[PDB]
Amino acid sequence: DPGDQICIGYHANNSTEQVDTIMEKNVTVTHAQDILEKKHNGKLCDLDGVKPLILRDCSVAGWLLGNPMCDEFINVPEWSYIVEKANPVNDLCYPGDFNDYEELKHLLSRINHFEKIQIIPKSSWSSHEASLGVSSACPYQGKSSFFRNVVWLIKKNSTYPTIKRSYNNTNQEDLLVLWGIHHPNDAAEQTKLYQNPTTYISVGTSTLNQRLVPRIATRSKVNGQSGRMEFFWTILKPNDAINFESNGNFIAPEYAYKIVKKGDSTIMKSELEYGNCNTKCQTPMGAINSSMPFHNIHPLTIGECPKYVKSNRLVLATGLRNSAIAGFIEGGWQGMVDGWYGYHHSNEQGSGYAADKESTQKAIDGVTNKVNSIIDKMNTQFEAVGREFNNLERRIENLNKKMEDGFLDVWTYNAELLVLMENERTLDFHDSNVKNLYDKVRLQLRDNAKELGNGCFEFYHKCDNECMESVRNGTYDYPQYSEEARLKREE
Amino acid sequence: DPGDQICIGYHANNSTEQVDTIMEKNVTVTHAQDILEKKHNGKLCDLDGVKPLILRDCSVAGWLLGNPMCDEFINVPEWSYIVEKANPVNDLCYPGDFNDYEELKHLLSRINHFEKIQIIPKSSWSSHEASLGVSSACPYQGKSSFFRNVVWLIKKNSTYPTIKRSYNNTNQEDLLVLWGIHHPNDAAEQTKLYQNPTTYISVGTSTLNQRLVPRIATRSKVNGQSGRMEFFWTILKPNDAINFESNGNFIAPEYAYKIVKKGDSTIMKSELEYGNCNTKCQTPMGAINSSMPFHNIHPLTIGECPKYVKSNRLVLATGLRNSAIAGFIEGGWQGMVDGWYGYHHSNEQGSGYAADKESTQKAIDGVTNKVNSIIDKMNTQFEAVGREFNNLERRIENLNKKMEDGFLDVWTYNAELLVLMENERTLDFHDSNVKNLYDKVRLQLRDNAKELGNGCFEFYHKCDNECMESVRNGTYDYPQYSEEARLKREE
Amino acid sequence: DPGDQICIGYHANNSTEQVDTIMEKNVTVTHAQDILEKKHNGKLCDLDGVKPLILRDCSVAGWLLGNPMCDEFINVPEWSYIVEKANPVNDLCYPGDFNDYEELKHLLSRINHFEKIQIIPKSSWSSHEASLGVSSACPYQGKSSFFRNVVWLIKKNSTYPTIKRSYNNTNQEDLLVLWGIHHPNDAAEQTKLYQNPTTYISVGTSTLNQRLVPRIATRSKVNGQSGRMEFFWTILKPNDAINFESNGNFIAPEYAYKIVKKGDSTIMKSELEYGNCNTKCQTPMGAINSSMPFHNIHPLTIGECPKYVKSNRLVLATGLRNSAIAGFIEGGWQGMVDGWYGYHHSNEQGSGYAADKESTQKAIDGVTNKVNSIIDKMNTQFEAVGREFNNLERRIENLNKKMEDGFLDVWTYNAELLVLMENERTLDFHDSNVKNLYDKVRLQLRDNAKELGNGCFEFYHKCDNECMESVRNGTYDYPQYSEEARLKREE
Ligand SMILES: *[C@@H]1O[C@H](CO)[C@@H](O)[C@H](O)[C@H]1NC(C)=O
Ligand SMILES: *[C@@H]1O[C@H](CO)[C@@H](O)[C@H](O)[C@H]1NC(C)=O
Ligand SMILES: *[C@@H]1O[C@H](CO)[C@@H](O)[C@H](O)[C@H]1NC(C)=O
Ligand SMILES: *[C@@H]1O[C@H](CO)[C@@H](O)[C@H](O)[C@H]1NC(C)=O
Ligand SMILES: *[C@@H]1O[C@H](CO)[C@@H](O)[C@H](O)[C@H]1NC(C)=O
Ligand SMILES: *[C@@H]1O[C@H](CO)[C@@H](O)[C@H](O)[C@H]1NC(C)=O
Ligand SMILES: *[C@@H]1O[C@H](CO)[C@@H](O)[C@H](O)[C@H]1NC(C)=O
Ligand SMILES: *[C@@H]1O[C@H](CO)[C@@H](O)[C@H](O)[C@H]1NC(C)=O
Ligand SMILES: *[C@@H]1O[C@H](CO)[C@@H](O)[C@H](O)[C@H]1NC(C)=O
Ligand SMILES: *[C@@H]1O[C@H](CO)[C@@H](O)[C@H](O)[C@H]1NC(C)=O
Ligand SMILES: *[C@@H]1O[C@H](CO)[C@@H](O)[C@H](O)[C@H]1NC(C)=O
Ligand SMILES: *[C@@H]1O[C@H](CO)[C@@H](O)[C@H](O)[C@H]1NC(C)=O
Repeated sequence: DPGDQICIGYHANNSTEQVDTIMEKNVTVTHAQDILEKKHNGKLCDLDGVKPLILRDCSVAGWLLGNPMCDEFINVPEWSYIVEKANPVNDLCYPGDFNDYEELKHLLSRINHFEKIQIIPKSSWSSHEASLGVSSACPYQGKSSFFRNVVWLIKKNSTYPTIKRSYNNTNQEDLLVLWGIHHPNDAAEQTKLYQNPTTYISVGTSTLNQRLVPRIATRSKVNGQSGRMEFFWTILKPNDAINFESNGNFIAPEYAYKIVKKGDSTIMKSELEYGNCNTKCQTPMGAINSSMPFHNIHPLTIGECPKYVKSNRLVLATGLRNSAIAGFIEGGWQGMVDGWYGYHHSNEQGSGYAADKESTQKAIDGVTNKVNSIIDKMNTQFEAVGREFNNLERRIENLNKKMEDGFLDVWTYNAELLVLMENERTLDFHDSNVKNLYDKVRLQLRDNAKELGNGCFEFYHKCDNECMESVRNGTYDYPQYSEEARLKREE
Repeated sequence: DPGDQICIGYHANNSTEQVDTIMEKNVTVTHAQDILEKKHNGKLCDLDGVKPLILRDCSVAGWLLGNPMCDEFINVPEWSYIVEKANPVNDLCYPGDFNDYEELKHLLSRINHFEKIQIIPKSSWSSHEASLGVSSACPYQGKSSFFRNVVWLIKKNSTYPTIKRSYNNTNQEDLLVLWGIHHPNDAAEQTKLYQNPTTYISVGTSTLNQRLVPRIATRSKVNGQSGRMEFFWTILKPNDAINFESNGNFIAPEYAYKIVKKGDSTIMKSELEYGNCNTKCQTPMGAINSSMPFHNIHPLTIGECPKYVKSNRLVLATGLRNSAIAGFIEGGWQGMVDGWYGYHHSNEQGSGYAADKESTQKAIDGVTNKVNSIIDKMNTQFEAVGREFNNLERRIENLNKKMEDGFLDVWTYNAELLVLMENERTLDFHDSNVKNLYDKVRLQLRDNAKELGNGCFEFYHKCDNECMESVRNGTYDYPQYSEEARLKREE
Repeated sequence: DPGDQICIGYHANNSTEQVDTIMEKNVTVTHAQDILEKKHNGKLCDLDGVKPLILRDCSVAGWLLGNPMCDEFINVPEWSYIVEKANPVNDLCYPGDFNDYEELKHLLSRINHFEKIQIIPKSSWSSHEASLGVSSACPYQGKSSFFRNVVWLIKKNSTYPTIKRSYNNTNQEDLLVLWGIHHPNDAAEQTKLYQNPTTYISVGTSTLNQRLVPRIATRSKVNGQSGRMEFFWTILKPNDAINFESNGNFIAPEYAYKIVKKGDSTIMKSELEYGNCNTKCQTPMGAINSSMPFHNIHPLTIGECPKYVKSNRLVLATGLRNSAIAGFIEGGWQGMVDGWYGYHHSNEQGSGYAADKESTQKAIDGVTNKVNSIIDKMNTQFEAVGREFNNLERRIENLNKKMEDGFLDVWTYNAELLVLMENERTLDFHDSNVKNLYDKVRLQLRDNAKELGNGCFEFYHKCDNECMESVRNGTYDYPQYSEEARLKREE
């Protein structure tokens, strides 16, 4: 009247943080953690402390050849990836074509060193016209102009002598060389420009064995030209020579480019400001500090990235299902201000709540380890995802799309079920921990106390604060009170 | 002599439905659900309410150029995918080659609008022979003939004047234009047919800059021709002009094709009847109503499909392990005609079975949610899987095969283990639910009853139907009978 | 004073074998099993009982054409894959190019039958010079030489008559035919060698329609040649003829190759000895007997292989957490010399340990089934992983790398978490089994014994070895001792 009591119970709090499990939707819970990165900084950033190459209104081709309307950032000796607009305004001012363009974009996507040099001075053309090679398709300061890196040679007097030019690459570094051929409209234009009616450009390195011949066709005007310029490139290894021979129609190099290539990346289509941030993962919509193993921002990423996932929320339960003084069977304790599982006693020294420190540590550690494993086991490689295929490579683009879409489906399904399965396992761990604590006590006390049915025991003897601590420590000397218990029990 | 009794037990039934778990093979179970679609309708069907294009004995090339033996469905203004036989009977009647054929098949795989028009009337050839261009390789009504969409121009009198033809595309829609070059056997045939010994075809759009030249070689007869016809195509954007100029050997357009292209699909190899069904997933062996997240019919699918899996059966447990009156420890109850877990009482008002409605709902809901999650979380995108690569693209075909085979291995393993893991979890949930119900009762009754060891309690007091309901409701007033219990207990 | 006793306990042993679980790192455990193959034999081996093709210092091209410095294993009628060194010493002695080389390597990667034959005897050149076609780029026995499979025809007297040669393929098997064109330095060399200033090679099968024309350019010396040899191949189906016609610059066939092609494989880069072993999985670093479902040796494998994984250890728990006479609550029993779970009794016939045979079998079977499922459910297809793309196919190489790196990330993550999740499930199974055994006994004995709190019961009656066996059998007749128990209990 009335006997000393110890109850087993668990933490509860004012949290409304919800969670899904394989078996129940929308379960309220004590603490939760999202494993899905949703947040970008909305800017293009260095990658591993190397600037991008931003081409505001130029294309790579425009940029390389010197489209004279390309008002771009000129000096920039190294980059990690390239940013083009979707359809750049300024491409090939004079209509034509860039042979193996997509392969050259991919090669220029990440460069360790890039330095333009002069290989063939515009001044060394003694027996041809350097400065007439000019068009109203390629306007500069209101006047007609041309690509600035490459010389459109015309006949001088009424003569176009055969050209012979070797350049030997005496630099330490691979040289990227560009040249072109002019495809004129008719045999009139051919002779008007080059005198010789039948022409060729021949180019040879140790690798290259090229003989180009102009093609006449009747073609629709583009930038008011029916002519076409067709451009070619090669990489001149650092002790080789390139050898040009031409009768006519030659768009000769002035400027080449020293390159040092140390692994690839890609070209990103984006409308964003550089931001002076560093990052290890860049997106068309912005960069990411990628601690989380999943993101849902954009598929077309460059760097060490979280796996892209079609998903709004990946939330793991970390805490508990959230809902004398009665114990566990009836609900959680707001009063358990600290600890996850534990006790409420009441004796002659008075009542209160105590944490089971030992079984609360085991569980915080377990849940923490569960969360870190799901995060830390994620293998994170460098990748560069772009669209590097032209309108005659659609079969290969469709191969790429099945692969991307394939991996998106695997990660999205697996992450979704991983969260649902481990949430069901986390809430059952908490149940299993509370019930093991009931049984820890039940098995110490045996007949020295009676199970009240609600999570509590009423003692058959006096249990002061020091006896209570021995129950919580698992050091309860049952023989020391079996005598006193037996007397109150029999009655 | 003898006391009132309540037992805890679970449903059992005549089911032989088996299931595998990570730990036990072939476990009999109360109800099961297959998550593996195995059933097709054996027919080719519309896709998203758009007909396929069935080419019974033609190839796409045959079909486009007008191989005159191609007896096909002529009118058909739009399609979602194409069906060819494996090796069609009718291809190129006159032997030769179709430039960039596989890219053109992929472009024509799904078309929003397709309308043949005449761009160059067969009648407009005033200074050349339209109607002699004919061969016994391309037989029609027993007589020698040719491709019907394209004109094989021969010299008139003994003259082949230079051809100049612009067509301007004044339609609203992109035009697909086809032309050809004849590669003859020798300089005799060349002049016999075209007079001029040295010829060219030149074709120019705003895009295209082509000059074809016939090639002589000594070639093996095919359909009794040693000649070769080589065909070319382009897409004429809706305000551009195409410009032909030819000396000879020109296979000119008569008919072109208006196309509107809204995303791609592929070409399916199949021997099946159209069936007037609609579907969202088509297979070479038949269509699928794809509610299930996995199928095992065929890899080469077009649509939103279940993931293809190498597997006979993916069966999830939904029910229970299947095997006074004794309770749970001894087996299941055929008498539990309704509900999964519950009770059998016997008192002075008589005996019977009662469901634990509350804990049976929780579990049906849980299992239902488990099954729906495993199904609903499956991300389902449109994909079109074909073999779009020729016998010089084998490296790219092998890239495609590693990717397909790679995803088949991931899904097949993951689905197999997902079923085994969640089956072990489902059967342990049912164990855990029954035992929690034993403990619900055990904890209400305490010493007012004795555990019989077999799943049952014998009461130490009179428990009529209304007391029993309070045990099942969890509203058992123990103080109301501790007195009467204590008297029968002490004795 | 003192009463008969039965305790429930579990196996323990001197094991230090550790294991990780989703929730605890470094858990000591009774027995463990690695599922990660780490061990290769360090040798190149037959694949499915078919030898590889080892090219010690040759390239495939060198090998095919007969680079006379290629001292290789000559006779070898069939192979399963090819081994080249990274950069072979001996390639094209005379500098040039092999058209569609990578596609030909992939076609020759696995051959069912390969037999060189003579199609055009070196002796049949009556009106040209067979034996002058020779260079100091292609040295043999100190003297100048050439490719041995192919004849460099020079003019005889000062004449190079037009060549006409059909070969008809009267063998049962596809023929691989090789020829070349010489691209000379200038019109002097052209006429010095071939007399005719303007030349062509024309080649025609039922498939092929080729006209090659030599290209002059000024080119850097390679092996002291500025000339270039460019080689071409085709497959002559078994009743077709190939037809050569040449004016000059013709590198004619002597030897062709009978091939029978039955599915593909790839070219492996490795520095290893053949070893006369058979295997079903080959690695650049050595072969594997692939019973395990995961390996971490090398990505570039050929055969039925374990999935490649970035991982040091995949270790599954199979045994138990490893740590009167007290039962389970206090730790494991070294004395439980045999069985996983069971009993220690002590009565008047004396004390000892007994296995619960029934519940130990269930569990060994369960764990064995868990391990076999994780291994046996692994779908294992043939694949051949190589690097089959040249320095202008980098976009397709980058597609391949994302796919490989993609699958490495999926398998590595999934295997890691599968081990951690199933380890946590295995240790909780063992807990759940021991506690069910405590409850098996507790529920048989009821009040005929008292729970000592530590895993033990003290009996309220005499329990000889035969009573004890009935407790372990689950056949304990409680009515047979309730009388004797009640007397000792009341007191
Ligand atoms: C879960 O919660 C949200 C409210 O935040 C609600 O839209 C949804 O309907 C709830 N229930 C289920 C079963 O999804
Ligand atoms: C071109 O150069 C000069 C005149 O400025 C003259 O000597 C030369 O012969 C001219 N050639 C012709 C063919 O008109
Ligand atoms: C085609 O016709 C239209 C309208 O008559 C004209 O504006 C257009 O420029 C023509 N296209 C070409 C390139 O001639
Ligand atoms: C547990 O509690 C008792 C009572 O306060 C105390 O004497 C003892 O130090 C504790 N035992 C252990 C092992 O912590
Ligand atoms: C499972 O059941 C089938 C009979 O339907 C049988 O073939 C098989 O051998 C059984 N047992 C095992 C271990 O697979
Ligand atoms: C071809 O056309 C007519 C005869 O039908 C004649 O006027 C013309 O000159 C003929 N040409 C030749 C070169 O025979
Ligand atoms: C090759 O020889 C066979 C048998 O003599 C002959 O039937 C076949 O047509 C020949 N092939 C060609 C295309 O000449
Ligand atoms: C449970 O059972 C008792 C006895 O029939 C009944 O009076 C009461 O309405 C029920 N209580 C609840 C909360 O359903
Ligand atoms: C696990 O064990 C190894 C010693 O073999 C040690 O390096 C490591 O630090 C241990 N602990 C953890 C938390 O990884
Ligand atoms: C080459 O062959 C013989 C001399 O050996 C001679 O009959 C023939 O005319 C020679 N030709 C020329 C053009 O010198
Ligand atoms: C380029 O110049 C270097 C050094 O003067 C020389 O050794 C080298 O051979 C030259 N290259 C060629 C192919 O001429
Ligand atoms: C179990 O043990 C008892 C006592 O030894 C023995 O009589 C009986 O044969 C056993 N019962 C069964 C079903 O094995």
